[PDB]
Amino acid sequence: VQHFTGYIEDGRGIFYSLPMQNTGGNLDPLEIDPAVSLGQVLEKALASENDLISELTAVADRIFLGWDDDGGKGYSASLEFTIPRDGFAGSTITNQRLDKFQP
Amino acid sequence: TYTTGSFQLILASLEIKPEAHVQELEIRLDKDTRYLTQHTRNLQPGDTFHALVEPIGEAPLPRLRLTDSGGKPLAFGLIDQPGESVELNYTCDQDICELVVHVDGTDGQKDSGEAVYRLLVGINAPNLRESGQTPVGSSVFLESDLVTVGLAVDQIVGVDQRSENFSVVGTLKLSWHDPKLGFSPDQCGCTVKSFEDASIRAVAGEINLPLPSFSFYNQQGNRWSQNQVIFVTPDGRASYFERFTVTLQAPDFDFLAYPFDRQKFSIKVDLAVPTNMFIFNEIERFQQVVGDQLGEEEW
Amino acid sequence: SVFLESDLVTVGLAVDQIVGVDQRSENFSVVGTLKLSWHDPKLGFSPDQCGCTVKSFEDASIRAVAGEINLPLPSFSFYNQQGNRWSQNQVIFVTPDGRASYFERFTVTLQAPDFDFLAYPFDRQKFSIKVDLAVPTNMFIFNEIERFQQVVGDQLGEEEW
Repeated sequence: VQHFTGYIEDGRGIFYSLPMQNTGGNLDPLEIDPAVSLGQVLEKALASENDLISELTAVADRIFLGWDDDGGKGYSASLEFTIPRDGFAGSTITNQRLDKFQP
Repeated sequence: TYTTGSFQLILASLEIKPEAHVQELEIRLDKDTRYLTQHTRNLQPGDTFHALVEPIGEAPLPRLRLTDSGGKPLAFGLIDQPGESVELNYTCDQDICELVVHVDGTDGQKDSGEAVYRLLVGINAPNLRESGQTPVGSSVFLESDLVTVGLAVDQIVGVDQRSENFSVVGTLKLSWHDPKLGFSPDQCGCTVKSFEDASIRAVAGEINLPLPSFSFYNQQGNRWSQNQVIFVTPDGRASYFERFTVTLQAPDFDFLAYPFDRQKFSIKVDLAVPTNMFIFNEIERFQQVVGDQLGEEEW
Repeated sequence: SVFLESDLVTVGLAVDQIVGVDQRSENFSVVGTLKLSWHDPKLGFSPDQCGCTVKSFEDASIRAVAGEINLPLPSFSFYNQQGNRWSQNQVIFVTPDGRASYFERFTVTLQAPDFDFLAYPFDRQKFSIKVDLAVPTNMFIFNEIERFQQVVGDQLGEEEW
């Protein structure tokens, strides 16, 4: 088995070499890093109606074939995973406050 | 009486549809309340949740949302094609998932006055509106526990007019019904479980379940408690009894008209838990409040 | 920033009433409320496990919760306190985003070594309530003052002071 420790200051993104729970913090975990995409999805989420659920499958889907969003210990199940042909943790826009929805 | 509890056995199915039931709520949006949230039940997997708020006296159209226990989004709100009212639907995928419905006028922050909205929330019911048999089903929201409180004053021990406080001795009784405190009398072999010489906070700590811990709001120093007891019955009925000598700080002593002044001795007991958990429902007159004393009295 | 920055804590003090003044031992007893608010993400948590948006500590001072969490916290002390302070409604709220708040309602007897009763009864006194952070400046600093409620407060009836 292979286990790698992971921690990011802001969850911006760290790739893994291909030749799960959280130890602490409020992090909700899930080849080019989309930098400005954080900004566009941040501004789009604010002042939006009937879309906050939708932007995930709308824009963040183009990291496909690796969509294994944990979102908490509710899953608690490993994935064997499949490779079709021979060959970014965290940063999932969520909410924590209860008195005001601030993504 | 019938009994309730959690057991183990050393699945099948029920009819063809799970029990469906809906309720209503009149939510008031005012200057001091521009946001509201309401919690729900476990919602066993496969259950569907429907929500719909409409405005009665106006058309402010407050936005709706549906999140989990921790506030992670689960469902957003889309306005229907016909004018007014909103519709929200969500089907869960995991067992024992709590849902919190949010109503907020985040965009409508303009203040004019109080407004009333009718919110229809149902579980397992695909009904477009309330239709019929609304109160026959169970409540879908998590309801705050009801506790009855009674206070009696045996005597006014003293009044300190310079530091503006007064020492009073009396008795306090609390009574609620939390079935999670229940037990099967087969094991213990008795009909009552007793906790002695321990406050509600201590027994809550050593049981690890929420309890209606309280506090004398204006208490000075350590309250002297005796006969402190908690009785729990298998049916979930719990009672707390205490005989207290307490020195309460009174910041509303007005001795300008002495000795013709008339004072108000206020004994405030504040629940230490939020309103969404426990609320003082009614007042128990288990014995006379002022009480009878032999001989005259300063006050 | 490349340097380790001291944590920022906002502090607010309000005085409900002046319980008493002892002019011979030069002290005064005051009751009020103290609020602290900082943002330490190391206190954060994932609401998935606990299933709630707030973590609560009750009836325990900041030193005690720091001891039972083993992370630095802005423990304080009333500098001129005499005897044991009477604290109630003592609570600490922590949010997943790292926001932490401390609330306390205190009756405290503070020693006042600057009482000048030479002009009695025309003397005017300065009741100084000093709250010192028990941690060094490089760890926590009082950044700003929260006016969550009026400082002096309103009382019914007259008053000695």
